[PDB]
Amino acid sequence: WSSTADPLSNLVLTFSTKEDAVAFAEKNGWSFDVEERKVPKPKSKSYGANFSWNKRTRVSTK
Amino acid sequence: APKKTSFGSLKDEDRIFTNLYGRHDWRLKGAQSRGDWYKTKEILLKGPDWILGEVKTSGLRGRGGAGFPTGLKWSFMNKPSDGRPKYLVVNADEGEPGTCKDREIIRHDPHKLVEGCLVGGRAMGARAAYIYIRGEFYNEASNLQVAIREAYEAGLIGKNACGSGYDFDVFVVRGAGAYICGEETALIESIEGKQGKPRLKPPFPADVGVFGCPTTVANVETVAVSPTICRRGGAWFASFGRERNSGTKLFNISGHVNHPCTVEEEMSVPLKELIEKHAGGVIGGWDNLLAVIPGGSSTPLIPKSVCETVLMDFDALVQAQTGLGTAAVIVMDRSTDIVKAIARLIEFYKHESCGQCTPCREGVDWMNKVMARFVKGDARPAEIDSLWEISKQIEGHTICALGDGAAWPVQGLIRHFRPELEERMQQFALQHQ
Amino acid sequence: GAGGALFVHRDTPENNPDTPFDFTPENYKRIEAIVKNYPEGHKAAAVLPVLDLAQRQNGWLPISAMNKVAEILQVPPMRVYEVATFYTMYNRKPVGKYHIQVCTTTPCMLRNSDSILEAIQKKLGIKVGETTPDKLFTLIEVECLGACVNAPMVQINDNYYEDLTPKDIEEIIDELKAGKIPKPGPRSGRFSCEPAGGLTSLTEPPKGPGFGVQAGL
Ligand SMILES: NC(=O)C1=CN([C@@H]2O[C@H](COP(=O)(O)OP(=O)(O)OC[C@H]3O[C@@H](n4cnc5c(N)ncnc54)[C@H](O)[C@@H]3O)[C@@H](O)[C@H]2O)C=CC1
Ligand SMILES: Cc1cc2nc3c(=O)[nH]c(=O)nc-3n(C[C@H](O)[C@H](O)[C@H](O)COP(=O)(O)O)c2cc1C
Ligand code: SF4
Ligand code: FES
Repeated sequence: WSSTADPLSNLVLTFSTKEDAVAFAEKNGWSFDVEERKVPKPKSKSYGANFSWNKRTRVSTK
Repeated sequence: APKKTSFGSLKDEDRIFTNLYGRHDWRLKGAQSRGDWYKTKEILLKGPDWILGEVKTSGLRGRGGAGFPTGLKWSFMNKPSDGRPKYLVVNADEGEPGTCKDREIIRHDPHKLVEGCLVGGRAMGARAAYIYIRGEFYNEASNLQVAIREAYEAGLIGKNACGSGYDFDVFVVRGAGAYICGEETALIESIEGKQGKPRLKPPFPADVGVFGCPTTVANVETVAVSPTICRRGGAWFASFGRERNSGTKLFNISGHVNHPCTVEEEMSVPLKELIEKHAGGVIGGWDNLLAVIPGGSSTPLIPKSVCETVLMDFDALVQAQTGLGTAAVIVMDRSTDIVKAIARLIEFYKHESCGQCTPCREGVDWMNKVMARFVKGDARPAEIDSLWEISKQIEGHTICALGDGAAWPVQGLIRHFRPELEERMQQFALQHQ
Repeated sequence: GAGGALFVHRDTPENNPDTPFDFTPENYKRIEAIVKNYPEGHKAAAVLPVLDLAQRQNGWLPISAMNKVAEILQVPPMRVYEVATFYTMYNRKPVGKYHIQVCTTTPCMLRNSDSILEAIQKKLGIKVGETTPDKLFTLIEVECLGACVNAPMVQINDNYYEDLTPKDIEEIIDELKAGKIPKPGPRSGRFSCEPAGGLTSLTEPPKGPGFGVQAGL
């Protein structure tokens, strides 16, 4: 079996905002690394572009 | 006096398709003699606005089956040029079971279609006309090409097309056995060398069509009448049929009739008069009639109770819960298996789905299996309502209107012939237990 | 019922990428004429006709024919494979010299299309998917051919034969076997889409050029 000696190997905490997480870690005395939230960028979609008269976007199949 | 009430007796002086039977020469010399290619230059010189107005005044509705008003639809390409060429596509697929009007127009009056292409392209500002014809219509396509050749030689199309100053080309592209390619967007895709799979709308073809250019898709019958409407006027064309149901119409009467045929008739003719006059009535008498599909397989069937008093136009048949469709009357007498006919239509639709979208691709095959079990009686009554709901899920949830045409005949059969289904199930249970 | 034809390709000694296929020079002239119709930069639009042209020279479409069309039009071969498997008029297997297609849809079935199908089967000794051992005939059933008024009807190598009874289709088969070609059209003294007797309309002479023209034109 898989053995461990780490008592915190399973602990996961959930926070509303990064500030709450940072405050919790600071008051508990843990060194922390924060990563900014990554969101998908807004993309311009257009169905008609699939059938461009002169553009490269035209689909070869559908 | 205006507002006629008894439509359905018009003489040959008011029929557009005078060579419907092909008795007369189908060649250009014959076309000209009948009244074709007359004052084309004058019509072209009147301009697109004048041409568009004539279509609008006539009230002409699309003869391909949907009945969308033709003038408004054609006016969608009246925009100024944006650098892209403009095209007119003629829908000559004619895949609807029970329908043979476009075949006759193509084989026996091709110059009417060529002139209609020229006038429609002038109205839309189009550059050339692509005529997408059924692949199985080899001889019809060859006659069409001969007609286009003799029109090119006589200077009726091509460069300047007339003493007009307008350049117009007419191309014939043949399909390869696909009923779905009758749909306008699927037709456009098949012209561009792809599978005949319909597009989503928007965009509409007037914005992004064939080769990505503004396009207008029109039914063969819709285009052929275009020059006769221009010459005689929209007011004359309108003087036939009820309000919002103007003009004449080709009807294909087939099935259990004494003389199956095709005939031009006024729009709002009653169904009974049309069947008993031109088709020779139902074999076994009018009281032998069981059901009628008034507009090709895509329309729900109606029983004899409705058939005796319904008019053959868009709004009248909509009020009868069926629809005019392609004006392809299929008659079934009291001697046929009404469930088997609908099952065969559902099998046709299962074999004709393109498979692109989920509701059609899965549910039409599902409905085919259910209907094949219904024919034998394998099912239970609780499935009939179930089948109804399956159709409802399919209808209005698909890209293409083939799903509607698959779900409507089943709804018609269930709406009007449920007791036959239930007694078939009871019989199968009785001799099987 | 189910289609029966497979939509995968497995190489065979008679159908592999090295099966000999090439267009005739006349077919190359026809290909150039077909290509010219479409707008420049949209050459693919010729996949549908040119593929058909290949089948009109070879009889069917071997995988090498699809590869040749794809290379000639500079289209990826999978696009030509899609086109070939989508459309039902393309023959991805060899067929007989005469391809009999009988319509069995509802308007055509209501006028006793099964009688025609059984007559063909008993005349040829083959079923609705098979090819005669002489490799002359192949019988299949098809959906609506657009000749419903003339039902029951049959389509043979671009010729419609309509208003058929068992005897007419049997004698058409006899005429096709003995090395003759039969005249297409109705087989009941109709030769049109007209009513079978009487000609209810279009009896009067057609009007002349300009008869109904409106004022100011
Ligand atoms: N001739 C034949 O053999 C066959 C005929 N049909 C008929 O096709 C009918 C349904 O087909 P659909 O194409 O779905 O009709 P549809 O309801 O989608 O519209 C028909 C025409 O009006 C145009 N249109 C509609 N709304 C528009 C808008 N807001 N803007 C611009 N253009 C617009 C469409 O582009 C199309 O050209 C059926 O009723 C059927 O009877 C079906 C199969 C075969
Ligand atoms: C599955 C399907 C098949 C169709 N087949 C045809 C056809 O063969 N011929 C035709 O004129 N219209 C056909 N239509 C309807 C076309 O959308 C119609 O022709 C197009 O909208 C322009 O027709 P119109 O001139 O009557 O307005 C079909 C529609 C669907 C959904
Ligand atoms: S409804 Fe049927 S034919 Fe139309 S796009 Fe969907 S799957 Fe294809
Ligand atoms: S149903 Fe047979 S040709 Fe139409």
